[PDB]
Amino acid sequence: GGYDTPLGITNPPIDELLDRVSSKYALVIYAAKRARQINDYYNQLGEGILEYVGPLVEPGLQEKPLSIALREIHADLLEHTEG
Amino acid sequence: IVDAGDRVEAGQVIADGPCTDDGEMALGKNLLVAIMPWEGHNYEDAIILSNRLVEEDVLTSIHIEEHEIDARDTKLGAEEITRDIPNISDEVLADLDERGIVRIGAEVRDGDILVGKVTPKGETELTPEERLLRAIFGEKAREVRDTSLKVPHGESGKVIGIRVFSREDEDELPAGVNELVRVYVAQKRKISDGDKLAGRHGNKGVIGKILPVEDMPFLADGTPVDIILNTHGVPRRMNIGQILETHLGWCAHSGWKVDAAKGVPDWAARLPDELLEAQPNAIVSTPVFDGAQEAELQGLLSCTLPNRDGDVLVDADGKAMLFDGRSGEPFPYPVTVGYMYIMKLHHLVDDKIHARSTGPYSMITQQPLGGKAQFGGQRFGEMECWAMQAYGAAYTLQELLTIKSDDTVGRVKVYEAIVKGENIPEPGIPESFKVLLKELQSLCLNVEVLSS
Amino acid sequence: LISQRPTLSEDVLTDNRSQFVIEPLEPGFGYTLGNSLRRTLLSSIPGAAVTSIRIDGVLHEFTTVPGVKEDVTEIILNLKSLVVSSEEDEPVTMYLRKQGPGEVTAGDIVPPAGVTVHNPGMHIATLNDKGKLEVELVVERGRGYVPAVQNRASGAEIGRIPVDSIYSPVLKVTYKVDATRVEQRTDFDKLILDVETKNSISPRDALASAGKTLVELFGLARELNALPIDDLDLTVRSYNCLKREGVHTVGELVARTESDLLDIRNFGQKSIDEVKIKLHQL
Amino acid sequence: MLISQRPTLSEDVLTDNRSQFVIEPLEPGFGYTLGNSLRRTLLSSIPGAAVTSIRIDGVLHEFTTVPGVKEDVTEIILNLKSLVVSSEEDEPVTMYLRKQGPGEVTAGDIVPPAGVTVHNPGMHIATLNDKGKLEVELVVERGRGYVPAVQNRASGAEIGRIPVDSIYSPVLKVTYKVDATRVEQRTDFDKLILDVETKNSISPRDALASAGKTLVELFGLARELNVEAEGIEI
Amino acid sequence: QCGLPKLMALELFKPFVMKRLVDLNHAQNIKSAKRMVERQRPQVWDVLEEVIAEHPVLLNRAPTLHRLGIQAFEPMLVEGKAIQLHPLVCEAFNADFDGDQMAVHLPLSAEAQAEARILMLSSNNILSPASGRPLAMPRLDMVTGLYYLTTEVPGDTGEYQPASGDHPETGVYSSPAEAIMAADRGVLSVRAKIKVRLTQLRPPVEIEAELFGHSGWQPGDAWMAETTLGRVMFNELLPLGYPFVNKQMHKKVQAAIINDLAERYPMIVVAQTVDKLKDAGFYWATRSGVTVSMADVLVPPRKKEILDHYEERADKVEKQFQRGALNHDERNEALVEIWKEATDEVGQALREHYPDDNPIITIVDSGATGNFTQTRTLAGMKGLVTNPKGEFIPRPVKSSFREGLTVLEYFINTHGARKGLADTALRTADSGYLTRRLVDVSQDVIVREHDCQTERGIVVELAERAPDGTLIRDPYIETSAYARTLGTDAVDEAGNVIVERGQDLGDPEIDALLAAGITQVKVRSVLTCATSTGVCATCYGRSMATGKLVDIGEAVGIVAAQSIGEPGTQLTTGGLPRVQELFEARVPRGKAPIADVTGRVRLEDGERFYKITIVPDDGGEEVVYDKISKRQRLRVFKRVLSDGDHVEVGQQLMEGSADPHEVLRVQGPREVQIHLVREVQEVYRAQGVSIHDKHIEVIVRQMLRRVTIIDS
Ligand SMILES: [Mg+2]
Ligand SMILES: [Zn+2]
Repeated sequence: GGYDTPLGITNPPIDELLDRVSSKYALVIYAAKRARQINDYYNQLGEGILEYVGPLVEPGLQEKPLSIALREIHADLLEHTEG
Repeated sequence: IVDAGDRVEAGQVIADGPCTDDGEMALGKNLLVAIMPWEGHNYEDAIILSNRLVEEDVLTSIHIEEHEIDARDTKLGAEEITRDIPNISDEVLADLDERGIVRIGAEVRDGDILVGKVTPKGETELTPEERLLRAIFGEKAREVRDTSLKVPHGESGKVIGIRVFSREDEDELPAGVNELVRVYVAQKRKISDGDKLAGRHGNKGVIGKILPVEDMPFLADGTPVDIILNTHGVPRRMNIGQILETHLGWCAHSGWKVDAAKGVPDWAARLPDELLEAQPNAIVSTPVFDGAQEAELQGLLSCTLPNRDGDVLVDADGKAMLFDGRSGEPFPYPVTVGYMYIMKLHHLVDDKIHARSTGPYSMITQQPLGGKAQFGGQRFGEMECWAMQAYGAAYTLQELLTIKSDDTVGRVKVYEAIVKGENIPEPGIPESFKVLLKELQSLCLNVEVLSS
Repeated sequence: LISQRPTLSEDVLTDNRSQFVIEPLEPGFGYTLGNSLRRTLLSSIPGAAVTSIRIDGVLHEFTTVPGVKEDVTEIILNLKSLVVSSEEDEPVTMYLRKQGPGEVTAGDIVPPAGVTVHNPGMHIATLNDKGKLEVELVVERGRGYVPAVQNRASGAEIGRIPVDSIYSPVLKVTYKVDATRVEQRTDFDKLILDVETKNSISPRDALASAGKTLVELFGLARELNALPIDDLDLTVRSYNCLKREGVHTVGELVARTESDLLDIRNFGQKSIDEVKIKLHQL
Repeated sequence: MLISQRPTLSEDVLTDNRSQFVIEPLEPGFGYTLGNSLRRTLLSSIPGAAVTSIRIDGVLHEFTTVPGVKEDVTEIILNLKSLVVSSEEDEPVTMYLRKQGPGEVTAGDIVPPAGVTVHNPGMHIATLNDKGKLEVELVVERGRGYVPAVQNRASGAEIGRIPVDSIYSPVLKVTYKVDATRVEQRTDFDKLILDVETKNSISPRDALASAGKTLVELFGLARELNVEAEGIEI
Repeated sequence: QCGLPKLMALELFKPFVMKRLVDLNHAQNIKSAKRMVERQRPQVWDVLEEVIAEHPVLLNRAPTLHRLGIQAFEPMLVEGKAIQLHPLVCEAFNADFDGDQMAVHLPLSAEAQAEARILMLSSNNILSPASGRPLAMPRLDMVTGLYYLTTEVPGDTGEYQPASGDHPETGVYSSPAEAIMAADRGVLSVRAKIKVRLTQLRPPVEIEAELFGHSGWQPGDAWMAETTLGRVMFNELLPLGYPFVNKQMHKKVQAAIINDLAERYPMIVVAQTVDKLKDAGFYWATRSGVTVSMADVLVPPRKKEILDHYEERADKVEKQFQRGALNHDERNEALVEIWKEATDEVGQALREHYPDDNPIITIVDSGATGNFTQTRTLAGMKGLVTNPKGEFIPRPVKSSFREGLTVLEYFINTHGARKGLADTALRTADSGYLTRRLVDVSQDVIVREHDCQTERGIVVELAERAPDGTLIRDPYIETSAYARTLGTDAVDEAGNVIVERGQDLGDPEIDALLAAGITQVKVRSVLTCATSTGVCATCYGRSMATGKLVDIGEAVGIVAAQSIGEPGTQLTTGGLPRVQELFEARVPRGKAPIADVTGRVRLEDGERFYKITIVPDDGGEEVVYDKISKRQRLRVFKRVLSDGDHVEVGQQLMEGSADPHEVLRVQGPREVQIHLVREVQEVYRAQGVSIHDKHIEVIVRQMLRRVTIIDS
C-alpha cells in the first residue's frame, strides 16, 4: 500500500492480482477468457442476449476489454476452476 | 571559388566539390562543444544539439533519388505512357503535363504518381459484383490497367529533372523496350533525432534530443554551446585525442599571442615561427605523429586573447564556467568547452525507419518478404523463439508463427475479425509445415500424421 | 533586510548592444530573473521575416540562374541573413531587379512603404554581362523559428520557393549578478543583463515586449484572488409647467432637490406645497 | 498574438496546509521559466515573522544542557526554531515564557503581547521535572526568506543572548516539475506542476497570489518603460 | 513505457485505426478509410492516440542473448522516427545508442495481449534470471550522480562543528525544509555533514531500537540524524518504510539495497523506486562537475626515475645475455618480468599521487566505467604489448596516450588491438553455437509438479570451518546455497532444529545456520529429482528471477541454457573452448591421470615419461600409469606431492584437467556431477560472471540420464 497511484497499463497492481490467482499463467488465462467473453458480449449485444455477461464494473470512456477484465479480477468479481 | 579577373596557375583549385572548402577536404563542421553530462539526454553515447543547427542549416544534406520506369512491348500490344489513366480522379493529374510526366519543380509526396503509364490488359475474369458496378456506374471499356510509376512509400521532395528515352528518337534501348523515363527527386534533409553524428576519433553517437537554443548551457559571454557529449565515454574508450583536438580547436578559434617580452618561454622554444601569433578563427595543421606537444598546447591555452571585450572565458586548463539554461544558476564546477569537428554520417533515420502491417508474400512458402525494397516483415528467429519459450507465453509464440507468417486462411480471417471488431479466431496449420511434408514425401519417405 | 522597491536603469554601449541594471533584489533571485528574461527574449520576441521567394528563370531551389556566378541555394542562404521590420501583418511583396555586371546587394531591393530594410550593404549575388536577376520576396510577421511551409499547403505555383523563417530580432542575451553578502543582512543581488539585437529593434523595446509577455502569465497567476407627475392628480399651473417645459416622470422630481425645482420662474406656492407633501409621501 | 487557448491554474489540496497546482497549457519552453521564478519567489519573497535570538537564564557559557529539563540547549533551540509566529510590527518584539516544576512546557504557556500571534500553541517544547524552572526570552521580528544567525551586537549587555536562524518565509518547501502533455495535436506545449507546503500561518492559495503580485510588480517595473508593446493574449 | 514514432505506430495499427475511424463516421467505408490513412489526413492522429492507448507492444534487439532481450511496453506517439527507450532497460537489452536499431512486434488477440502485459512487462522483469542481481540498476551516469550526491566531504562549507563558551554548534538544522533553504542559499553545501531532525525516515535498526524501544513508529515521531543532506534526499527517494542508510552509495551498495527492496517489497513499488532513483541520478550527474580535460589526467613525477631504473636493469640483463650466460628465451622472460614489475610500480605511483576528487578517479571508483588498467594506460604507461603469436615483445611501450605514442609503439599496439578485434568476432559465433546446442539439448525439462516428495539430495559446504576455530564464510554462497530448498532438517549438535525442511533457505536461514555452527547442509536439487518427466518445483528450488518459488509450467531448461550461453562473449583451454569441451565431454588436452584405488604411491622419473604405481591398502592389485609427458608438473594436494604419500581413490596425481568419463567410472555419478559443476563455475567466475549452480545442475542432469548396456 506504500506505492503511489499506478499509471496506465499497470493501473491494477500486479501483486494484488497475483494473490487472487494461483500463478502468472493462470492470471493470464483468467484475463484472456474474460476479455473474450466481454468482447463477444459487446459484439453480440445488438441481438438477443446470450449467456455471456457484460462488464460488471463500469467501463471507462473507451477502455480495452482486457483492462476491463483485469479491473474485474482486482475487484474480486469472478471465480474460476482449474484444469 | 575564383573571381572574374584573378590569375590562376597550373594545379590551382578553381572550383570546390561536394566536401571541399577552398580546395581542401571538409567532411564536417566546427561546433562549440561541452563535454559534461546533461539530464541523461546524452546518456550512453547519445548526443545533444542546439536548435540553431536546424535553423541556420548548419547540418543539412541534399539527397537525390532516381526512379525508373519503361514501356515495353507485350503479347497484348504495347504499353504507353499517357496522362489519360482510366478511373482516376482529376486532382491527382494536376501535376502531370500532356506528356504524362510530372512537371519539373512540382512538389511530390508519398503515394503520388510520377509517370503516367498504362498497359494493355484487355479484360480478365470479372466477378458478378464487378460487372454490376461497371454497368451501374456506366464505365466505358476501361480496356487497360494502369501500372503507373508511383513514388515509394516513405519519402517526398521536389523534382529536379527528367530524362526521356525512346526508340522512335534514335535512342538505343534494351530489346523490347520502346520508352524509358527516369525522374530525379531531391530532398533537403535537415538534422533530426536518430541521425548519426561522429567525430574523427571514433566517438560516434545518435542524436538523443534537439534542444531549444534558450535551454542550453552558455558561457559568460552568452554564446550557447552547440553540441553536448557525455563525459563517461572518453576515459573508458581511450580517445583523449578528441579532447586534445577540442582544446586546440578552441585555441585556434579564439586566436593567440605568445608574449615574447623577455625571450620566448621554454615550452615555445622549439615551437616554429609564424605560430607565436594567430588571428581569431585561424586554421592550424597537426601532423599525425609530428604533432603539437602537450606543453605547447598548454601554453597556447594560457595565451588565449579575449574575444570582443576584456574577458577570458576559458581558463588555463581549458575549462570554463557555464550557466544552466533551465534553472539559471551557474554550474558548480567549470566544464571543458571547445571547438570540435563533427560530421554527419550516412545513417539517417529516414533511411532506416520501417513498419509493416500486411504486404506481399513469397511463392514457395507463404512467409512475408524481407527488406525495405519490398514491404518487409521482421525476422522472428530461433533465439526469439527461445526467449518466448523461456517467458512461458505460448499464445504469443503461436500467433507469431501461425497467423502472422504462414496460415493464409488465418491471415484473412484475422484481418476480417480485426476490422469487424470480433475477437481473433483460432490459428490453423502453417503452410510451411505442409511444404516440408510434401518435400519429405518427394524424397521417397513415407511420412504421415496419425490422429489416434 | 531590504524593503525598498526595486528599480531599473539603462546604459547604451552601442546602437544595438545595451545593458540594463535591476537593483535591489532578494539574494539568489538575480540568477533566476536573468535566466527567465533571457529565455523569453531568445524565443518569444515577435519579428518579421521573408518566407517565400520567386525567380523568373528557376522552378525549384536546385537550379541555377544563367549569368550569375551565385547558385540558387547559396543565394537563398545569403538571403537568410536579411533583417527587416514590417508594420503590416499581412504578407507583403518586395522586388529586386538587377541587370549588367555588378555585385547585387541588399541595397538594390525596393521595399514598399510601411516596411524597412536595415542591412543594405550585405552581399547577395554577383552578375556578369549576361547576368540578370529578378526576384520577389514575400514577408510576414511572426515569432520564433518556423520551417519552410509546404508548397502544396498553399495554392502556390511551381515557381514559388518556400524558405525557412526566423522571426527573432534578439541576437545575444546574457547576464551577471553582483552580490553584497554583508554581515548585517542588508544583502542584495544587483542584476546586470546585457542584450544585443540584430539592428531591427531597440533592446529597450525588446525587453518591453518580453516584460509584457511575462506579466501576461503572471497576471493570470494574480487573478486567483417612475410615475408621471400628472398621474398624481395635479392642477392647472403644475400641468402647464410640466407640459411647456418637459418634465414627465416623478423620477426626475425625486432626483431634483427643492432648490433645483424652485428655480423656475412664475412658480406657484401651491405647486411648492403639493410637490413637498407628495415627495414626503412617496 | 494568441496562445490558441487559455492557460489556467488548477489547485488540489493534500493536507490542511499543502497543495498541488497545475498550470496548463503554456508555450513550449515556458514551464521552466515560470517554475524556477515561482519557486524562488515563494521561497524568498513572502514577508513573515520569526524568532531571531533567545536568552535562557541558568546558562552563561555552559552550552551542553540546562538544569531541570531533560532536553538540552540544542534541542530547545530546534523546537523554538520550529515555531510559527505572526507579528504586525517591524520592530523586534520580546516574548517571555516561564514555567515551574514538572510539566510539559508547550507553546500554549507563552504570553504574546498585542499585535503578535502564535498559530499552534499545541507544540511540545520542554519536559520539566525535579523542581524545574524554565524561563525563556525570545526576540521575534518580521523579514523575508531564510536568514542565518547573526552575531549579537549587544554581547556586553546580553551575554546569554544566543542568536538562531530565522525562518522568515511562511512557506516551508516548494518543488516543481514539467511535463509534455498533448504533444501531437497541440504541437507539443508543456504543463507545469508545483507542490507547495507551508506553515499554518498562511495558505498555499494566497501564498501563490502573494508571489504573484511580487513577480507582477517586478516585471511591471521592468515593462512600464514602453507601454506600446506586443505580446500574447490569454 | 516506450516512445513510438507516430508514422510507425500508424502503419503498425493500420487496421485498428481504420476500423475505429470508420466507427467514428469519419469515413463512409473501409476503402475511404484506407485512402485517408494512406494520405495521412489530419483526422487520423486523434483516433490513433486512442487506439494506441494502453495497447502493449513488444520491443526486441537482435541478438536475444537471454530471456530479457525482448520486453513489452506501453507505447506513446512521439514526433520523430526513432524509438525512445527507457535508459534503465539498456543493460537488459545490451543496447547502446551508438546506432543500434530495435524491432517491434504487435500482439493481436486477448491471449497475446495479456501475456505481453503480464509476463513481459519491463516493470515486471527487474532481477536477472541467471544471477538474481537486478538488471534495472542505475547505470553509468546515474551511479556517478548518486555517488556525488551521497559522498561526504570533510571540511565543507556549512559543516557542523561543536562549540561552547562563545556560540553553540551552529550546524544543526530543524527540518529538511530548512536544510533545503540553507542549501539554496550559499551557507550550506549538499555534501556537508550536519545534524538534522527527521520525522519521516525510519532510522537504522540499532539507533531505532536504542531510542524508540520496542515500537519503531518513526515516520510519525521525530529523531536526530547525523548525516549529510544528500543522504536525506536519497532516503526521501527511497520508500517511506525503508530504514535510513546513511552511507556513501557505491554501485555494489545500490545493488544490495535494490536487491533487498525486490526481496521484501512489492514489484510495483520497487519499479517506482528504481524510476525515482534514475531521475535523481540523472539530475545530479550534471551538477557533479565530472568532466575530462587535458589537465585532469596527471602523470607521476617519479615516472622518469622508475623507467630509468628499470631500463638500467634491462641493460644489465641484456649485457649478461650478450656475454652468453643465457639464451634468447631466458632473456625474454627476464625482460618480461622486470617490465611487469616496472608497470606495477608505475601504476602504484600513479594511484598514490592521484587525488580522490579528480573526475577520472571518481568515475573509476564509483563503479560506472572502466578500471585502473584503463586509467594507467591513459595516464602513465601501457606496458607490455602482445605479439601476433600471443607472446610478449621484450621492448614495451614506455609512453602513454596522454603524452602520445611513437610509430613502432603504435604499430605493436595495433598488432594487439587487431588480434583482439578478430578474436571477439570469432567468439561471438562460437558462443552462439554453444548456446544453440545447450538449448537444443536442455529444452526437454520443465517444471511438471509442485513436489516429487523425494529425500535424497546434495551436500553443500556452506562456509566450512577454520583451523583456529570459526565459521569463515564460503566465497561462493549466493551461487550454491542461496535460493534452494532444504532436503533434511538442520540440527546443531543434536540440539534444537534451526530451520525446518522444505525452506527457501534465504539470508535469515543462512545467518541462523552460521550462528548455530553447522556447515555441511543437505539440499534438494534437480540432479536427484524423482519425477519421471521434467522436474518438480521444490527440487528445482526458488525461481531465481521472480524471487519466489518456481511456477508449475516454467521452461527451466531453456532459461538455464540461455543463462549459461549469454555471457559467453565475455569469456576470453581456459575459456570458451574449455567450457565447450567440458559440455561436449571430450578428452581434455591436458589429460591428467586419475587414481584408481586408495593406496600408496611410488613415482620414478623415467626417460621423459614418469612411472607411477599405486599399491592398494588391501588385497587389490597394483595399478600403473606409464605413458605421460614430462611437460606436465606434479599436482599438489593436502601441501606438496611426495613419493610414498598415500593417496585416496580419486586423487588427481597430475595437474591439469581430469577426464570426466574416467572420474565418473571411478567415483560414481555424484562425484562427476560435482566435478563438472565446479569446473564450469570456476571457468565462468574466473572472468567475473556469476551464474547460479542450478542451471549447470540441470544441464548435467540431462547429461547423465543414460546407461550403457554390458550384457544383452
Ligand atoms: Mg550504442
Ligand atoms: Zn523433485
